[PDB]
Formats: sequence, C-alpha cells, structure tokens
Amino acid sequence: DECAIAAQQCTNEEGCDAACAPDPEATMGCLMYIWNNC
Repeated sequence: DECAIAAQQCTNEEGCDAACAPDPEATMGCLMYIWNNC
C-alpha cells in the first residue's frame, strides 16, 4: 500500500498527498498518522 508505506516512513504532508491520491480518506489517515506519530 503506497499510502501506508508513506505514512509509516514519516513522510511529510506533500508526501501524504502524492502517495495517497486519489483517495481523500487515505490521505486524511496518512496526515493524522504523521502528525501524531512522527
């Protein structure tokens, strides 16, 4: 999962957007993850 991989790797906010497109739900998860855990 490209989005889960981006989140787990502590990408930045642009990284979440690019890795999780076109899914706003996954993108949101990625942002929540990096803001809380990174």
